[PDB]
Amino acid sequence: VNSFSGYLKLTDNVYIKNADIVEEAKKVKPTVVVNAANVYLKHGGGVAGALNKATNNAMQVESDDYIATNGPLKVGGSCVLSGHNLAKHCLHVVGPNVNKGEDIQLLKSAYENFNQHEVLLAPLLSAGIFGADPIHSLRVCVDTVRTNVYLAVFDKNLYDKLVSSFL
Ligand SMILES: Cc1c(C)n(Cc2ccccc2)c2ncnc(N)c12
Ligand SMILES: [Cl-]
Repeated sequence: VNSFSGYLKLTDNVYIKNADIVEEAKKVKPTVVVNAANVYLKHGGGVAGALNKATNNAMQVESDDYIATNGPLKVGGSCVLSGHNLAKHCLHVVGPNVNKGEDIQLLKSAYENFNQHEVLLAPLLSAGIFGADPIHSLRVCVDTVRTNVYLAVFDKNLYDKLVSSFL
């Protein structure tokens, strides 16, 4: 039993809700919140900009030190950093950005990072400003993630389409 509330159950391990991931994280304080990161951990917009804003830019400060030490992530890769005031940990995961021409096949590799954590609060990878089809992202999530994932979908209209079209 965990404290996530109001989710629709899609499969044995995947749950979904129309919610603002920032507000969900502030309420639940999950062990892991997933950020929709880019390889430079520049948290300018989309989910990343919103999460970073909620940390009063502490996420960006920590991320800049991470990059200065380690260099950029790989597309499809991840790193674990602090969750600041939102969660114990933040798993920064880089899905492919279609608006940069990146290979959508890398979306499966991106979701594989979730399997290193027993329970996660997450957005749909590569959705939103990353330009992928969210219906496809949900399909890849369900077919790749085996650990318990709670998906927050900001847009109510999109949430309804994801549920109604879910096979
Ligand atoms: C700011 C923000 C963004 C861009 N997205 C991704 C997204 C948005 C619209 C359609 C699809 C995906 C979020 N997802 C969850 N919570 C959030 N606060 C956000
Ligand atoms: Cl985004």
